[PDB]
Amino acid sequence: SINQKLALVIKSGKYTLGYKSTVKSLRQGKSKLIIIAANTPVLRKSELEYYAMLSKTKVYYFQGGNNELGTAVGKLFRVGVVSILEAGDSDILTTLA
Amino acid sequence: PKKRASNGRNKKGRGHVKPVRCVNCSKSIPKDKAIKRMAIRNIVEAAAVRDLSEASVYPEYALPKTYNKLHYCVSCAIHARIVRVRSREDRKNRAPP
Amino acid sequence: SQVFGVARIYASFNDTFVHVTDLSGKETIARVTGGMKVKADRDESSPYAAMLAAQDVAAKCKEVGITAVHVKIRATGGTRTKTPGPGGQAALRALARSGLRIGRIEDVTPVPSDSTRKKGGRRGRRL
Amino acid sequence: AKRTKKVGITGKYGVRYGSSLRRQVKKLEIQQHARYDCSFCGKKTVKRGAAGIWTCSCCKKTVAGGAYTVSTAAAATVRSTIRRLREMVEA
Amino acid sequence: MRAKWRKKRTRRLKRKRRKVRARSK
Amino acid sequence: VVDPFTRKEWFDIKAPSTFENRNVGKTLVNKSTGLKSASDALKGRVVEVCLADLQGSEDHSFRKIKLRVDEVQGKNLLTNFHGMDFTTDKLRSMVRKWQTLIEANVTVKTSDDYVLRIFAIAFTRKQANQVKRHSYAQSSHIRAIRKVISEILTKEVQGSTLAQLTSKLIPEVINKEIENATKDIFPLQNIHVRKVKLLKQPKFDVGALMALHG
Amino acid sequence: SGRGAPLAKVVFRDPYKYRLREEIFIANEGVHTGQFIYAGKKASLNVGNVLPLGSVPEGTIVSNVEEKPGDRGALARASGNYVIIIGHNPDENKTRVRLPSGAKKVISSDARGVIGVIAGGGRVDKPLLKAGRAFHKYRLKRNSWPKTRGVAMNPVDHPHGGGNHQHIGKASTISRGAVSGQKAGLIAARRTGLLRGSQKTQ
RNA sequence: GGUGAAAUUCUUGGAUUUAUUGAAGACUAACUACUGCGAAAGCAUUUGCCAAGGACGUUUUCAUUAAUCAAGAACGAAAGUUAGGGGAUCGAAGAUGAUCAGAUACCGUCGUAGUCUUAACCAUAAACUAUGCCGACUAGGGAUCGGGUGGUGUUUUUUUAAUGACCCACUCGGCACCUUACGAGAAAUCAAAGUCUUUGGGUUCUGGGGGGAGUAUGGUCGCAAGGCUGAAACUUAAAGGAAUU
Ligand SMILES: [Mg+2]
Ligand SMILES: [Mg+2]
Ligand SMILES: [Mg+2]
Ligand SMILES: [Mg+2]
Ligand SMILES: [Mg+2]
Ligand SMILES: [Mg+2]
Ligand SMILES: [Mg+2]
Ligand SMILES: [Mg+2]
Ligand SMILES: [Mg+2]
Ligand SMILES: [Mg+2]
Ligand SMILES: [Mg+2]
Ligand SMILES: [Mg+2]
Ligand SMILES: [Mg+2]
Ligand SMILES: [Mg+2]
Ligand SMILES: [Mg+2]
Ligand SMILES: [Mg+2]
Ligand SMILES: [Mg+2]
Ligand SMILES: [Mg+2]
Ligand SMILES: [Mg+2]
Ligand SMILES: [Mg+2]
Ligand SMILES: [Mg+2]
Ligand SMILES: [Mg+2]
Ligand SMILES: [Mg+2]
Ligand SMILES: [Mg+2]
Ligand SMILES: [Mg+2]
Ligand SMILES: [Mg+2]
Ligand SMILES: [Zn+2]
Ligand SMILES: [Zn+2]
Repeated sequence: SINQKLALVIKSGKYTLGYKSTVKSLRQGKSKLIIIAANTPVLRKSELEYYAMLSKTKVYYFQGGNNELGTAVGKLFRVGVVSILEAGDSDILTTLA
Repeated sequence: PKKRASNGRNKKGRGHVKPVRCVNCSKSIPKDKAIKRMAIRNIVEAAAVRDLSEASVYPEYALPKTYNKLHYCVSCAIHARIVRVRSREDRKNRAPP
Repeated sequence: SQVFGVARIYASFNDTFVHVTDLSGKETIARVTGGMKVKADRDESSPYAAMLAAQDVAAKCKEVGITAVHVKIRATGGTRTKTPGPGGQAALRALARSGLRIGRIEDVTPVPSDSTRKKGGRRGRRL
Repeated sequence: AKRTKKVGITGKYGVRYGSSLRRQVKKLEIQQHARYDCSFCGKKTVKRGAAGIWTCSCCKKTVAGGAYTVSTAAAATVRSTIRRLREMVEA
Repeated sequence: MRAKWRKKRTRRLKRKRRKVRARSK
Repeated sequence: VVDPFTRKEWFDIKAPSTFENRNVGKTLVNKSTGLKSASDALKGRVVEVCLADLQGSEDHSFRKIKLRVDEVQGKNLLTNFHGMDFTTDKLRSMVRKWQTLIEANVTVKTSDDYVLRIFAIAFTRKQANQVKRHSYAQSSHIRAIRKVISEILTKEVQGSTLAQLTSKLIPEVINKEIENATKDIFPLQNIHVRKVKLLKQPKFDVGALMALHG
Repeated sequence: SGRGAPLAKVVFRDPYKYRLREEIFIANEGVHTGQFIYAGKKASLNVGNVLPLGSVPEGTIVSNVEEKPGDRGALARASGNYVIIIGHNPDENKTRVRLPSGAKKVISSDARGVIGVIAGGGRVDKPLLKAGRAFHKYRLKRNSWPKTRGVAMNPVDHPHGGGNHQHIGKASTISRGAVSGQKAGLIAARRTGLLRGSQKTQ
C-alpha cells in the first residue's frame, strides 16, 4: 500500500513532519516528495504546491485527514504534511506515486 | 416414542432451514420437511391436442408444457396427495415409483 | 395469412376470463367472461360455463375482424396457487374449435422471487 | 468513585419531573454538551451554544447543525442524496 | 388443561397476588 | 345502440430493418378527430411477437421481442426496439435439478446512447463420461464465469448503437464467445443471453429512426 | 431570538454599484462560516446554494422555497423542515413538491429554494420539563402563555364557562360558519378522538 | 369477489380485466439436495471493502504450554418493551358476514399494534440429535463435501503440450445413509446408547415415587412482561416407560 511504503520510509529513511520544516526542506531543495493531508486548508495546499514546483518537487495528495496521516507516519500526534528527505529501502520516489 | 430416524425430513448438520408456504392451505413448513412434486403437464389435454394442430398455423410447432414445483404441508400432503400411509417397515423405503 | 390477435385467458378458480385485444394490447375487444353465462355463483368457473362464454367470445372476435389469435394463459399467481384453473382447458378448446387459428401460445402466470407473505397465517387455512 | 448509579448529569433535577422525562433529557443533554470532531481542522473542539450553531475552539469555524447534535441523521442522508443527484448531472 | 394454558393461568394468578400484596408494602 | 365498431379506424404495423419480414399485423385506434385525434394520444405502444414469426425458422421458438412504436405516417407505423425476453416454458425447461445455475447482468450504454441491462443464464453440464450424478461447480468457478460473462457482455454493448447489438444478438454471437472463454473453467451447457431490458433512450432524432426503413 | 433555526449572514457584491450587500439566510444544516454560496439558475447542486426548482432533478431536497417566483422564500423555514421535489411539467414549467405538512403543492419552476434542510433539527424532541423553560420560550415570541382553560372561567368569559362542575356542556366541534365569540373548541373538526392507525397521507 | 355453499364487500366511480409507466417497503422464488458453513442462535441476488476460520500440505517453529470446568462472562429464534425512522405485505387486538342449540372460535371482510430498520433492553423455545466434553479401543459396505498424492486414465486441438473439467486407486478430516452385530438395552432401538456384578482413562452437570409446584418465601437482575435462585405443610398407591394382544 501507500501506507505500506510510507511505513518503510519511516523505518529506513529520513523525513520531517509539519508545515514550517517541509518549507525549509522545499527551499533547500532537500524534499524528494511531500505528502499533503486531505483536510489541510487549500491556501496551505496552494502554498506548498507553489513552493513544490519551484523546487521541482512532486506532491502526493494523501487521501485522508491529518489525524490519519499522523498514524501513517507512525506518530501519536496529528500531521498536516510530510517531507521525504531520503527514501530508505522503499520505492515511493519511483513507483506509481 | 420416536417413529422416524429423520424425525420428519432431511435435516442433519444444519439446525435451521427457511420455511415454505403450502400450495393448498398456505401452512408454513420447513423446506427440508415439505413434501414436493414437480408439476410438468402440457397446456392442451388428452383431447384438445388434435383440435389444436387442426385449426392452427405452424405444423404442430412446439407443444410446450408448463412446469412448476409444489409444496405440501404434510396435513395437506396426506389429505389428498402422495403418501396416504406406509406400514412400519414400508415407511423406510424411499424408492419413489 | 390471417389477421392476428391476443387471447390472454385468465382462468383462475371461481371465474374464467377470455378477452381478445390488439397484438399491441392498448386496444381490447370482446371480453364476456365465465361468470357472465351462468347465474349460480358456484358455477362461475366451470368448463361448461367458460365454454358458453368462449362461444360468445369468438363471435365478436370474427364480427370485428380477428381470424387468428395467440393465447397467453394465466392463473391467479402472485402469492397464489400458481396453477391453472379448470375453465382454461375448456376455453382454449372451445375457441380453436370455433374455427379460429392457433399459433405460439405461452403462459404468463405471474411468478415472483418469493416474497410478500401469503395470506392465512403460519398454521394454515384449517378446515 | 461512582457518584450516581443512573442519573448522571440529570442529577441536577433531583426528584422532580418523573424518571421517564429525565431519561429523555439526559440523552439530548449529553448529546448537547459534548466536544465533537472538527471536520475542518481535525482537533475535537466543536462545541455548541444556541441550538443549531456549532463552532470550533481553535480555527474558529462555525457549522450549522442539529439542535442538540452536530449532524442530525436526516441532514446526513440528505447529503448523500444531494451527492447522488449531483453526480447524476456531471455524467 | 394444556400445559401452557396452565402456565398462563398461574402467571396471571401470580400477578394478582403480586398486585394484592402491594396494597400493604 | 352505439357499437364503436362502426367508429374505430384501423392501422397496419411494420417492423424495423434487421429481421426477415416487416409486415406484422393490424390495430384499432379511433377517428382522427381534432382535439384528441387518433395520432398523438396513442401508437406509442409495443407489440410482443416471437422472432421465430419475425424470422421464420423454429430454432428461434423462444426469444420474444418487444417492438415499441415511435413514428407514424399514412396507415403505416414503423416500430423500433424496446426489449427482449424468453418464453416462460423455455426457462422453466432449462432449469433442471442436479445442476448449477449461473446468472449475471450489467447496465451499459451505447454510441447511440441507449442505456440497457442485458442478462445471461448458463447451467453446468456433465462431462460425457462422468459417473457422479450431479456435477456442480465450485462457487469460485461460479464467480469467475460471471466475471468473464461480465467481461464479454460489456464489450458487445457500447459497441455501436443497439440496432447493431440487435444484429449481434439475433445470430447468437455472444452465446459462444461466452462458452469459448468458459471452457477453461467449467463445461456450462445451455448458455443464452436470455433477456435485455431498455430503461433510458435519447432524444427522438427523427432522422436516425428512418435509417432502418424503406 | 424566538426562532428555532440559526440564520446565515451571507454577503454578496452589488453587480451595479461598488459595495457589499449583506443578505440574511436561514442557515441550512451543514453550511459553515467561510463557505461560498452560489445563487442562480446556472448554479450547481450543493447544500447551501439557491436554485430555481426547475433546475433541480426530482428527489432534490430544498428549504426556504418561494411560493411565487421572487417572493424571497416562504415554505419550509422552521428548524428541521424542507420540501422534496417530486416532478416537473416542463411545458407550463411547473414543479410539484411535497411541503412538510404532507400536502403537495405545485409552483413555478422559477420558484427558488436552497439545497438542504434547515439547521437546528430535533429541537422539539427534548422535554421542556418545567414552566420556566416554557416561560422563557414564549417570553421571546408573544404573550401566548400560560393558557387558562375556558372551562375554568365564568360564562361571561367563554362559551365553555360556568356550571357547577367543569364541563364543556355542548359539542366542542364548532362549525366554519360560526362567528366571532363562538369559535372555541375544535373548529371545523371533520373527525375527532385518538388517532388510531398510521398517519402519513398516501 | 370469496367460499363446502353463501353472505358481509367492489361496481357511471367504468369495476374485475387490459395497456404503458411510476412510486414504496419487504422478500431472495425455480437452481435447493439425506448439499456447504458457524460455538449455538442461525446463515441462500450481484459486486467492492473489512477483519475472521476449519480441514488439508508440511524433513518449518515453540516444547507440556493441556483436558474439563462451581464463581464470572460473550452470544442468544420468535415475541415483547424504550426512543426515532418505516409502515408494501401478512396480521394478536377489536368490529364484522356467516355457520351453531350456542360459536366470545374454526371459514370470509375490514384492520390497531406488530411484522422491516437504527440506538438501547429482555435472555427465554419441543433453543431437540429430547443423547456433555477430551482420549483410547472394538466391524463390513457403497455414495458424497473439502484437501492432498499417485497417471505411457478419458475429454477439450492448435501442432503437440500446459491447462480445466471428467474417470480410476489410495489417504486425511466433514455432513449422512446402508447391511450386520461380536456387543448393549425394559424394550423401541443403538458403531455407540458397545468395550459394567469379569462392575475404575480424565472431567463437568442433573435426577432419587406421584401430586402439592416451579407454587409460597427471601435474595437478585429487569422499564415492564418477566429471568435466575427456590422450600414446605398436606395429600396420595400409583403416576410413568417400552413392547403385545
Ligand atoms: Mg403417537
Ligand atoms: Mg427441521
Ligand atoms: Mg432450532
Ligand atoms: Mg386481508
Ligand atoms: Mg382438517
Ligand atoms: Mg393504598
Ligand atoms: Mg401572559
Ligand atoms: Mg391550562
Ligand atoms: Mg389548554
Ligand atoms: Mg371559577
Ligand atoms: Mg355554545
Ligand atoms: Mg356565553
Ligand atoms: Mg361550563
Ligand atoms: Mg371536565
Ligand atoms: Mg436468486
Ligand atoms: Mg458469589
Ligand atoms: Mg403496518
Ligand atoms: Mg374476534
Ligand atoms: Mg357474530
Ligand atoms: Mg373475542
Ligand atoms: Mg430451558
Ligand atoms: Mg428436533
Ligand atoms: Mg446418533
Ligand atoms: Mg491429480
Ligand atoms: Mg464405518
Ligand atoms: Mg426493582
Ligand atoms: Zn396444506
Ligand atoms: Zn477546527
